[PDB]
Amino acid sequence: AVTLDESGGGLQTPGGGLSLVCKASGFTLSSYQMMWVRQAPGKGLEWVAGITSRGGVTGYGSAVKGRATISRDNGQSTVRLQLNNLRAEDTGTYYCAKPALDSDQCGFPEAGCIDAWGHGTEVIVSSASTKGPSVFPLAPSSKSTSGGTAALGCLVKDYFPEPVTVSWNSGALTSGVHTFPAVLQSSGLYSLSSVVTVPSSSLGTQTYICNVNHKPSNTKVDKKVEPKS
Amino acid sequence: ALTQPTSVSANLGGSVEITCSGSDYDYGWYQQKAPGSAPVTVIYWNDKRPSDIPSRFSGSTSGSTSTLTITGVQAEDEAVYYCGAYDGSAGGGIFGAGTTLTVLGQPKAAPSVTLFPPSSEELQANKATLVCLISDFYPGAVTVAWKADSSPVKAGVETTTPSKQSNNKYAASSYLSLTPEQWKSHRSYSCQVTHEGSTVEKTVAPT
Amino acid sequence: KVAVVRTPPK
Repeated sequence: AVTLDESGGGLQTPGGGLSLVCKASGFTLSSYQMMWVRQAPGKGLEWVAGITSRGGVTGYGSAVKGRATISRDNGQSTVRLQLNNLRAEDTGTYYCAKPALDSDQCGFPEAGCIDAWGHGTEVIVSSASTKGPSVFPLAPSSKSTSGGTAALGCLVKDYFPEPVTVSWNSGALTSGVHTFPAVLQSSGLYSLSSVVTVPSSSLGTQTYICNVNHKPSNTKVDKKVEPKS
Repeated sequence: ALTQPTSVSANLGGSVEITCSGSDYDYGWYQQKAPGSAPVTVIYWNDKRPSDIPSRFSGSTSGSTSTLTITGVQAEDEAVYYCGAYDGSAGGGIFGAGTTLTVLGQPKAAPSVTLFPPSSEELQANKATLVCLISDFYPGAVTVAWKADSSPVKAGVETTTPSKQSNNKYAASSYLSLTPEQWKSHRSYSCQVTHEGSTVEKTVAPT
Repeated sequence: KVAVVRTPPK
């Protein structure tokens, strides 16, 4: 029943500012103190900011002190986190977090009282421009087939920032699909691959198309994957 | 700051304990199966368990130290467990560095390797990438070596760190960037994957 | 349980 839904993430300007919004549902927001927690790539959870039930008192983690503003609108069922003078150290996933007990019992910095977490929103602090991927087919091959099963796929090259989603045959093909986590190249651009294992007998008759979506660059590519040529 | 161990191991069906110290206030325990994925509270306010959490998870604060206990460990319990509490000295929230729980007794599994040569389309764009896909291996460590004919490849290699798949086995990717000219000037290229002393090699050739 | 922080009564 309780849901915390964060928005406002994505690519952000170094030295600039961001505004994250947590839309709370399935409970009366005004009965709770609230907090924000973040996680930098390859790091642990870090407490960011907290606010009392009516916004009377706010508190901030040392890493954001003097650059952050937590606010809430009980009427709209939202908690907002503004952060300015953005730095590389601010890149990570930001979560909205709800204490288990009411505002009389659990205060905003009581990180041991959390019962509900938001899905989280990704923040990337970088001046690098968005770049859509180049999508190439990975043709099924004879000296690369295994007993009536063949592997074919799509190479999603040189995009920025994450994420990319890949489906096969417009979502109709799910079994045997394996989309690999991206590599971050020395260039600062990502690349990933998605492979599908299909019956070898189907290669001459069944069309295979990978649907690659890169929402950051407003690009979608549907690449037909045909036997080698 | 909060202190919790880096790692802990438990046998399937057995018991495990994770301690956390550093706060004089109430502790919480938060499970995270993958970084960036929403944590799941297993214990809050020292010993309270949320409605959707199984009884096998228990918490106990004695003095200023919390102990998270899992009695009757299942494979799905494998995760990073973060402890959280109030920082009485500084005034905000604090978390421990996280404890990785490994469920022992998982059988060794050799990697499956799929290697693709550059597509005609990429070659027409004056680029060439060899794609080496490595999957279904356990434990989660592989060594990747590339060869141009029989010679080791010194540059243009980018490899991911292994990551756990939905089936509890690991996957990794390695990419070799070449010029179209280098690709066409060798009889073959090979991706060699070593896992627990045994190697799986795949080879591709220009066509 | 008592919250460690709340708006001061005024």
